[PDB]
Amino acid sequence: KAKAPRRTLDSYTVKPINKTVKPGDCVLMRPSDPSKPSYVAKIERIESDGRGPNVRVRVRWYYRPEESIGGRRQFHGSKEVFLSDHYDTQSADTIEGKCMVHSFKNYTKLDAVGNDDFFCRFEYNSSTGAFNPDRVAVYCKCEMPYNPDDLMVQCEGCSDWFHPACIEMSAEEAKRLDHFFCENC
Amino acid sequence: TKQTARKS
Ligand SMILES: [Zn+2]
Ligand SMILES: [Zn+2]
Repeated sequence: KAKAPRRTLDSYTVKPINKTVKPGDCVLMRPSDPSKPSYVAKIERIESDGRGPNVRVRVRWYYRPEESIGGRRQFHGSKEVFLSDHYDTQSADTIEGKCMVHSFKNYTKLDAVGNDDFFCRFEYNSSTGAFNPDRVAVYCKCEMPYNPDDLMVQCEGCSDWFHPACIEMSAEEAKRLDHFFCENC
Repeated sequence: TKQTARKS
């Protein structure tokens, strides 16, 4: 035929996806390695190219810890991602499904975490490898940042929180917790 | 105690 103009869309819905997305939404996008886990992205813009025609999506990349320069670390959550310097444009049909990037705080407040739920406490730099903020709060004797996956427990003099394994204690110890005092007290 | 449990 002949081609229609390019148009920026309020929203786009895909039959394969079966879900309808708008700008500002977070999505999972198939990487070229299909076995590889989905890329997490934030949709800045949706646009249709009349030539194809096809739909292009301007995405800002959310990096996984294992995609970061530093690599994954102990205090890094399973569903943790960093908002990154990296922008790209992808096909609309590379989208598997919608997802939610919560604030670290709101993620902590979540009753149950599904494969859809993620959290972000770090902004990220793709070239340098810088983090913003450069540091957060730390806890226990390991003096490491908090991983919401893991279980900690509070006390009195310290009123700090501890990994049981870090102090001989059981995973099972704190259930039967009349209460907690730690040596530093 | 602090934890967010993941189930689905
Ligand atoms: Zn203490
Ligand atoms: Zn610890």
